[PDB]
Amino acid sequence: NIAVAHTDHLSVVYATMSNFMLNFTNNFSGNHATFKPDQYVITSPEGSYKPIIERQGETVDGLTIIDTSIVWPILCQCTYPLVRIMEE
Amino acid sequence: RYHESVLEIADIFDQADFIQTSDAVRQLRALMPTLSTSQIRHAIERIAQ
Amino acid sequence: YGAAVVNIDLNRDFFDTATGIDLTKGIPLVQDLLVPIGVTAGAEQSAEY
Repeated sequence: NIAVAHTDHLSVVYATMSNFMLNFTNNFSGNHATFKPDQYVITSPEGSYKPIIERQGETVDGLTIIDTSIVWPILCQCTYPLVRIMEE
Repeated sequence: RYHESVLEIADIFDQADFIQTSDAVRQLRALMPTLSTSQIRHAIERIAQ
Repeated sequence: YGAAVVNIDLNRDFFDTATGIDLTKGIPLVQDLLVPIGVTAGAEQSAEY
């Protein structure tokens, strides 16, 4: 029932957000088997070393931890513009 | 060097009571918009109505 | 005498408004049976054919 909404609409939204100016990193090559993020650090001979990606654990921003169960509301209690019958 | 394209089952199979494949039904399909299962369901509900 | 043009139409008397068909335009036109999604309003009409 919802598949046409994800493929035929949400995917285009991904395609555009894919080009927004501040989405600067490459996140995933589409290959779980091989992909690793490119890893840069600011660093100086004077001893500074700041990794851009680092694993400090759960943080106040509320973005460090993922609840995968978000899939369930998406597959069930969520309507879409493409389902349903018209909607601009 | 290739061309990806859609292959309708009607363009493979042609068993008589299984897959309707009259050229009529074919061109009638050619007239149709892309469809979701919900669209098809809505059509069925409309004929029912 | 004085008939301008004689056409062969679908019979409105058989294909009545009870069928949900509308033959006034020269073609059958059933509203809200098949209808595309994701199109601006008024883009549905060709599907009515």
